Amino acid sequence: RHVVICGWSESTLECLRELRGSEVFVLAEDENVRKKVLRSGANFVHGDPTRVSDLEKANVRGARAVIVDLESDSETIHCILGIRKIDESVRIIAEAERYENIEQLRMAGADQVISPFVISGRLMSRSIDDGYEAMFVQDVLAEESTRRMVEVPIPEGSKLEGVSVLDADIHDVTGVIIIGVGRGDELIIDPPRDYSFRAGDIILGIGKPEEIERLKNYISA
Amino acid sequence: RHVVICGWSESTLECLRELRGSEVFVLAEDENVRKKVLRSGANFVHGDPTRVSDLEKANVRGARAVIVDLESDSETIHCILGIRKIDESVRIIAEAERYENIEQLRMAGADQVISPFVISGRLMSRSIDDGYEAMFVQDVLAEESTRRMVEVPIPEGSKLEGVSVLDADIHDVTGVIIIGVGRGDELIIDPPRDYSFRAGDIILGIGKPEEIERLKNYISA
Repeated sequence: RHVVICGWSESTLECLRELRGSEVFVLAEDENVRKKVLRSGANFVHGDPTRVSDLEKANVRGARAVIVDLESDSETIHCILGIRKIDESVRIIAEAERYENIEQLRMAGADQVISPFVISGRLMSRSIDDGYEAMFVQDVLAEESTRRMVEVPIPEGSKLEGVSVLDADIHDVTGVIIIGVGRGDELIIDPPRDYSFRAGDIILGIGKPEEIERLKNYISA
Repeated sequence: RHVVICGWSESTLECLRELRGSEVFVLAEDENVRKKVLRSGANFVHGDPTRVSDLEKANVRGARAVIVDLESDSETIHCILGIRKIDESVRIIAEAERYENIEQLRMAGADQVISPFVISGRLMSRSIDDGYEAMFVQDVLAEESTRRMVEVPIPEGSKLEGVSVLDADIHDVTGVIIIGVGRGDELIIDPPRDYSFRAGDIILGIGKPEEIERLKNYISA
């Protein structure tokens, strides 16, 4: 139960924020960050996120998870090869750049890629006539709104346990847009109204925090 | 009716793809790209996307729109200052990095920012326990799926014209998740079931292309 980011980013300052769990460790070369990382509670460790020795000094060993935010795409792969050389077990999340790599990135031992490159390229390609698309993404995702995505754990013998998505009627009862259901690590985006909820599932929906609360209550034991 | 990107990116190769309109012009310093841009039909112009002279040689004048994909964040601002020095009229879309800048970026003359930085940082912060969130984004957005976002123009005196969102019941009829409505450049994410559709509105929803077709047909004149 401890988290490790390795590599600095203009979105670590942000990463580091809503990430205040038991322990957060940061590995970077650029000593310049020293002040910033600490000035946010979390822990700084100075070194090369590709050197094995260093990842170990970064307590990669046993980590709740490890996040790899690096300039180069090859650097990422290396780091990962070095990461699981220590832990065939830790969760790996990596931010990626090229598409051609994503696969390789994963084969290398990565669990989640992210490719915000590929994201932007399309958004803009798509946002020629109107940024309506962009706006949404800009809001739920770029944080410009309070409307956010959520995940909501269906708890042991909830009221919604054993209930069709039609019957559930989450949006009309609560006002959050149900968009997909997680179960045992496969998201079934846009689930059919004949899908029973199984206690242990995870509702991925989108909305505001009343809306989300209301959800939480509705699907409570 | 002509589009101009200025600046190269691993997501221009992708940008350039689904962007094959009347004319696409690309401005960059790195001559290395020459072959690639052309090997995709579009037009290459060699120069500095901050030099006024150059943007003009890049036909920034009169553009259907201009997309600014640049390494530095200051470079972007400059470019934009230089862009509208030629056209207080063109559409500006810019990919951004820092949050602190977004505002300034816009004040500078930008219409849509994009900040895929800030996006990733959160995703991963959020995708510690499960990438369920990430998966979705990875799919509709990172292009890993065929489930995509859409915009759908409500046409003159459609069947849905003058009809409540409740009554519409888009998802149950067509199977696409209605998530927000564009009208005169303000997206009303998650619209209330008491919202009448006004012919000229734009449905922002998410799904597969049958689903989308079906939508198109349903809201046809």
